Amino acid sequence: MRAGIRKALIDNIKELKGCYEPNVPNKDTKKPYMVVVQGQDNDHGETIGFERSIEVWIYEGRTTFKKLDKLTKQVVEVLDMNTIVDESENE
Amino acid sequence: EITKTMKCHVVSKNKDEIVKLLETLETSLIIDKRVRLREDKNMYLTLVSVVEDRESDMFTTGQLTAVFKMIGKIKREGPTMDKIYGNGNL
Repeated sequence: MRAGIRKALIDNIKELKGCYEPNVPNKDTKKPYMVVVQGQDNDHGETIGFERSIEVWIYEGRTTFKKLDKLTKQVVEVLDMNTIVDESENE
Repeated sequence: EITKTMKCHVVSKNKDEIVKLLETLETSLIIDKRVRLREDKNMYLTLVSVVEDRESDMFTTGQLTAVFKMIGKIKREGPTMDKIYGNGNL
């Protein structure tokens, strides 16, 4: 699911410079960049089954937090409830 | 009278299989309203009510709840009047 979220974030956001995995980006990586961190998978009952938790950590160049708030609203718009296809898994 | 509320589980990797197994088990318990306690057929467990709670956990709780009752008889006998006799006078 990393590939799907990364592809969606890169395609549908243009302020973004790159969407990496947890410990990838070097110090000279060009901000703003995002990082997709997967969390637990917990059995949340019969109706939901196992529920994965995924985080998208936005980063910014310490200019101001308003830019980061705008980027956060963009990310929420992109990923919230929109079906995303992971080409690697083809799922 | 002895009553027991016996609960049943159905485990499987395929949840649809769980649903099918529970359905057939319920239908069997209903159409055949009693169960042979032993192969001697002397006793029986008449059904009272069978109920499934699909939301209930597969392992801890168990999907299907069934209530069975049985009526024993106090095991006491006594001597019997096989032969009776008497005479007549005036």
